[PDB]
Amino acid sequence: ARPEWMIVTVLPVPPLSVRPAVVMQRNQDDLTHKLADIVKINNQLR
Amino acid sequence: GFTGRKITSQIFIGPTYYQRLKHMVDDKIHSRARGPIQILNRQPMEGR
RNA sequence: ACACCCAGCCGCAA
Repeated sequence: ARPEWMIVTVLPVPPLSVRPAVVMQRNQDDLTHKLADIVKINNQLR
Repeated sequence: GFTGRKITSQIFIGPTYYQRLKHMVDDKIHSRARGPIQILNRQPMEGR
């Protein structure tokens, strides 16, 4: 664990197992929505 | 009832009000054996 | 070879 690793610079994306997507008999988990939002803002800042 | 012999003591008899309750064993009974499995935890699910 | 997604809220049992 290094001081430079103290700061997050590459945000890991958990697999779909951690954020399962279930259809109503394609709903997305809250974490999936938040990660969609953060990638959207990352593209905007880019 | 079984023997027919008088009971040595003397029992307290008489009518009174009793109520059946909503709780029924046929509803509370439950068992599980490798049944359906939760999507997230990959573990057994909630409720009978 | 089964079919029903989850969060919240509430009542209630020991």
